[PDB]
Amino acid sequence: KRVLIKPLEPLMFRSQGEFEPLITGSHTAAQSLIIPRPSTIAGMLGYILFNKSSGTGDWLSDLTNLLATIYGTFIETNGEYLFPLRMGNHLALVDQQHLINLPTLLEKEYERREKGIYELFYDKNKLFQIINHQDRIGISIDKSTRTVKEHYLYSARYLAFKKEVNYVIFIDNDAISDKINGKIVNFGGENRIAKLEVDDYKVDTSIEEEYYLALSPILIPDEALDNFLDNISDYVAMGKVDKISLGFDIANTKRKEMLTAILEGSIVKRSIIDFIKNEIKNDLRYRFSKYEKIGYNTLMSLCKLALRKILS
Amino acid sequence: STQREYVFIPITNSITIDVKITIGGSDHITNIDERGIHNVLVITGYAVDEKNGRLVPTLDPCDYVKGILVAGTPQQAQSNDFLTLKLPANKLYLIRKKGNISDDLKIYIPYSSPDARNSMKTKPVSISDDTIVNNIIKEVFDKIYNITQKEKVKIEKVKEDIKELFSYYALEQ
Amino acid sequence: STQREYVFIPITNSITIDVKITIGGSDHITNIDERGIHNVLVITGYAVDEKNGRLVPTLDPCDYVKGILVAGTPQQAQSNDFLTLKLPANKLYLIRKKGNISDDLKIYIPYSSPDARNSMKTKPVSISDDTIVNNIIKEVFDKIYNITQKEKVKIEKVKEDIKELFSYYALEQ
Amino acid sequence: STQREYVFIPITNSITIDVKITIGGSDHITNIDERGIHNVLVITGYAVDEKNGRLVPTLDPCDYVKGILVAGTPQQAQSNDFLTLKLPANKLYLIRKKGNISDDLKIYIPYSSPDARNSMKTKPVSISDDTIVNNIIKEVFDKIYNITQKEKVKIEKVKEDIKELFSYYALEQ
Amino acid sequence: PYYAFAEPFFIHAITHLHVGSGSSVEEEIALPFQRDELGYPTIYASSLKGAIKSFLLKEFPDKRDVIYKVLGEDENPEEASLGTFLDAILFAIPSRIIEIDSAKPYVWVYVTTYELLKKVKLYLDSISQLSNASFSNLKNKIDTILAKEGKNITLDSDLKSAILNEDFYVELEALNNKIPSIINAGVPLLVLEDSIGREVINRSLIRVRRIRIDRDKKVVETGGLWSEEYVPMKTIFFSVLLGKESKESAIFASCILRNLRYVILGGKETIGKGIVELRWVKDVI
Amino acid sequence: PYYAFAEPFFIHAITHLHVGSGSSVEEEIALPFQRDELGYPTIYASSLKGAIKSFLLKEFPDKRDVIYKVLGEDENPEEASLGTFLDAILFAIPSRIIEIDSAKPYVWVYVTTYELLKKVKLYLDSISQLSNASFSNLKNKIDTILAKEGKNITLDSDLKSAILNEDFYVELEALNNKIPSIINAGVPLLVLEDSIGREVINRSLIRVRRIRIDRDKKVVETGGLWSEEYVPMKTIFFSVLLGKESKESAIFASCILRNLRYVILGGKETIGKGIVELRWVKDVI
Repeated sequence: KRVLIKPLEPLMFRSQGEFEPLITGSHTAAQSLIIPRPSTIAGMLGYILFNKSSGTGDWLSDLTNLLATIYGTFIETNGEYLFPLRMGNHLALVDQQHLINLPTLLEKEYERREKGIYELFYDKNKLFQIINHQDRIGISIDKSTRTVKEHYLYSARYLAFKKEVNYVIFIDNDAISDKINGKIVNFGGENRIAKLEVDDYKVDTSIEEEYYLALSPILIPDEALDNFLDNISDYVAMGKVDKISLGFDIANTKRKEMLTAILEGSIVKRSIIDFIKNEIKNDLRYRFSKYEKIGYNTLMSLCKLALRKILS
Repeated sequence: STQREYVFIPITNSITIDVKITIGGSDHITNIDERGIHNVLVITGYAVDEKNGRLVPTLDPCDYVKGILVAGTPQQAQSNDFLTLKLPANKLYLIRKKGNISDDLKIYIPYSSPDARNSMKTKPVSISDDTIVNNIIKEVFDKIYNITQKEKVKIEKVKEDIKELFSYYALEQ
Repeated sequence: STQREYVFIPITNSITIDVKITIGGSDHITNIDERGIHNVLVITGYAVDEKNGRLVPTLDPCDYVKGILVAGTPQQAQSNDFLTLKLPANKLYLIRKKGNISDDLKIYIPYSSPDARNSMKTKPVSISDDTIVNNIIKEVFDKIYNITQKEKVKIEKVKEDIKELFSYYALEQ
Repeated sequence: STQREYVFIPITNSITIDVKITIGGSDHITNIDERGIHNVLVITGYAVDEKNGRLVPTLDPCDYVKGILVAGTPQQAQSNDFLTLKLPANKLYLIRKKGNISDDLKIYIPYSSPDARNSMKTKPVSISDDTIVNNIIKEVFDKIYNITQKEKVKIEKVKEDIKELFSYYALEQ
Repeated sequence: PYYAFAEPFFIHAITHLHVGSGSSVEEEIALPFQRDELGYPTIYASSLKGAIKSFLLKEFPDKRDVIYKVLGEDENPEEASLGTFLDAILFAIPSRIIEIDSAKPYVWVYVTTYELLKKVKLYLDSISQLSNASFSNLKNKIDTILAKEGKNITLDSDLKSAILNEDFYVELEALNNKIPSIINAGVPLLVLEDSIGREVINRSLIRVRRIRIDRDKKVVETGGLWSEEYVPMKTIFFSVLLGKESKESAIFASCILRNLRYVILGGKETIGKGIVELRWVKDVI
Repeated sequence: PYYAFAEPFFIHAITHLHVGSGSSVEEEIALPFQRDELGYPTIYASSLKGAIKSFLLKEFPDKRDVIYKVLGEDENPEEASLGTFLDAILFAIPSRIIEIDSAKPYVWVYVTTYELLKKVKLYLDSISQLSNASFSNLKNKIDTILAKEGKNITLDSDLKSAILNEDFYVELEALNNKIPSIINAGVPLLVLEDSIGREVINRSLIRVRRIRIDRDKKVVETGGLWSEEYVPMKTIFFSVLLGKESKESAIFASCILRNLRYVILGGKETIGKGIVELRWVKDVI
């Protein structure tokens, strides 16, 4: 039901020039997303269950034919459950104790809510107590000159963990949660390893609520983009929306797609669900059901741990 | 049936005489097992009256009161002003859930008057001066959690969660 | 000089009558000094056919077998089918190299027939069911090493290692 | 079913008359398709015996022989010293694979006895002396594979690639 | 699974080591070592794998294809790699000792901390599943030691007290049991607690000021003065080489891995900094 | 053959040599010698290389292209050097002696410890495994010594008791008086145990208070008082010169090294410090 992914070492999920809250000592040609986009966890699971029955497909039909509905993804220290929280180019990790009473902060007085925001992202934000952003420089060496091979100097910012951290995702059909338990895998990045460990931890799976939290990027069809980016206040209360590339398909070695989304950790209003459902009602809807199947459109109740997809 | 009793945890010595049933049955939902306190319930929209601190009703949700859940019925000297109700395992928000609940529970809450004679201008409480922590681990976690100084030698941990996990808004009035 | 005798270590009891020499000289490659069996050799690409399973040679590198290299000429009624040979002592796949080798040695191997009449679908075989091991301590380790049940007080050590140090692949057909 | 007989590719002229069948069936695994050679069967633990060229099974996992795979019955003077075996086409270590294999093949391997009279200090030998490459092409890549010099004009390529692709270990006795 | 076999191994610094990284944090060092996340030295899996590949591509030149397959290709990334090193975790550094109140006198001992032992645990745990050769004895040693977390414990009897690196005094609570030697060095092994183990280790790193001299007048050249940090001799790192079954990983462990034992890691090979010995922990315990 | 040629060589100090890492804070000696990772003195191969190189560049001005190929260009780097130096291990240090009973009475003697010989054995083993050069006889003469550890043995004499550095009474033990001498000198070699060997060696160094006097009034310049630290004459270090296969390296090892006896290591050369004879191991042993 619930899957634990503990990184066995620092690991990197490449990101295109997206994170600039951190006062970097030196530069680096590639940052690392804090929480792996659901494309990465999807593909990581698909890698284990891959056969030659694949055939043709837009990397996702074939992918969706392998697994259940992945729900979302969030941090997990010893006992604690950390959750992503973003206010616009400003990310944070916080526990449930501070999600439960956000709406008031999001609607309270000017200076009271400024205080609340400040102490959220600075004081109670447990990010820097978990994640250290170590930079690695890499080079290659021509066996002839036995010196650096010219033009080959890459710099990557890895994600180093100060304490035992897992990634918590929920799936179904334990018919696969058997062939997946206790398996180390090249969890997304340049040849990094993480361990899978599935347990049994039942959670709620449906709830209606005023405010929700986006544990995974909510994808925008771009037919709504025009008629959505004008009234954000109706849908999102706090977070960040921007173009993201889905990933990189291994089938035919190409960048996957691109579409505006709401990044992992973002306070959306219940006016989201009706919007998305009552905006796309055709082949678009089937495409986005394929999307959400691999953990894309996910909310989480700010009060108790309960998830829900959008189009289902 | 089934009954628990939430005991508020302020910085005040309002913990000595509010309990009579120290164990009663067999089961506590909160457990300090080699990782600190767990399964901690937080209540939003309430308050304190630290002069004989009992839970005061408010309407701000940012006000929180964190404490421990134990089993029983308090003192047989209540049920006239104490908030009594039954909530079956899901209308509670626990911190560090370790076990599960069997969907049946009546809750007893130390409740006081709405106090409509002075504004409840409220401010949190930071758990400092570990002397009070030294006394509060004994006052409740030794008169209910008698297993203290029987299995837990790592008292250095059972106090840090009291420095970091527990707080509440105080009315100071 | 000296001549060594390598025996396979299956889970099957095809081992009781395959050798004649317990010591012959005074030494063996595989030693046991209060730390387990060491200098064990692993034969790659060869498999067993346990019903008179000998070193059946496959062409798969992952296929292998593990065995004990002691000195000996088997029963002086064979070698019409054995891999009698002389290696320069380094081309071996020795595990737990504690002792150093004398640059040359003559070896006898129980070698089986190719038997080209069916698929050789091998299977990884692990030596479990310690009963079949507690006897192999007696069936091969006591019929050879008299120091056994003379010096070894940590029998659990020489018992736990064989389960995990020794493993092989078999046709099982 | 289909039977193949692996033939090694050394630098020496032990290659002319060793097999009775050139085609026999209608296909062979080793293909030469405008990119070089494919599906080269590599066998470890065996050594080359250039004088009467055959593959002596050694006990070193570092001794490998690299030759092409062709279907045929040996010279109708063999099955005495040819390692007749049947493998399911997935236990073969193939190099630069292009296509799939028939999921089972009966294989014939030129074998020599261990010759327990001289230590097997096997030594590596590569394919050099380009005219040796040429005359072997005239002995194998034209005799068993008439495909060359028929549609092939890219002979320099299938020369420079075999200049690296094939090697082995020889007994050097 | 696509990870069939594992291969833990220790990395014994024969000479000093320098696995560098550009001047980053410079606690008055111009060429620091590779930190872990906490501050301990470690060898990135990138450097480790690259150096091991470069070494094998010479001492086994004929098998260039097997090395290519198991450790990735150079210009043909049509196929991924089938082996993968984990970041080499620091396991035990040497340290000079002035042992007060002890029987067998020592001049140097090994030193680790519970943080490093937890990082080693993580590896050994996450590996034992596939590892048909379960290192139950070694992992049992490591999780027995970790029971005493919070005390300056020694994996011997006769220390009871010492002065490590001529600056830090420790009262070594012994081991209330007997534990076999993790390695074949008769030298003891102290497992200090943290924040005191950070000092004894931080002080056991050879920081060196270096210069460049004008070839013609035996005088320093301007701007030619920097500092470097080496990892001392006899230091021990820990790592695992993972792998997915390929029928050439079989030969890569049959011929290659069991054969090689010395490798050149890190930079400054001309200064003789980087000869290191690889000990596979499957033949020893 | 990662290294074509491998040349272990001893470093006999002809004068007091001072290769000194300019100290840190806690300058108990203002200018100390270069300390090993376990406290002993050593010559970091960086300075060893830059001293042997700046020398050869003068002595052989016609082969300034061979040198540059093996010891690396300096005016503009375009590739790596093919020659490496290993850090110089202290092999034996002189110590003044007061022998209680002895046939022929001595005044000084060579003192080594067991950790130093273990390091030398590590060097020899790694070098034998990285190259063709096997040093059978030296490895034998060293590990026959190491067979007797924990005892202050003496190599080629009958002493049984002495007072090294007039401060440390030592009770000796005869190995064989049959084992050939590693050094070639009538002076005995003592292999102390490192408990005592450490402070014996530490006493055998040379602290020297120096000053700077005003030429005007013949009185000490203010602030001009400090303390250096030399290693005495006759002390013997040990390093290896390694080389990767080439043709410039063949000339280097066959012409340059065969005429290399006296070099000037270290600093403070204007005063007597620095001169060094370096003897080649395979040459003498």
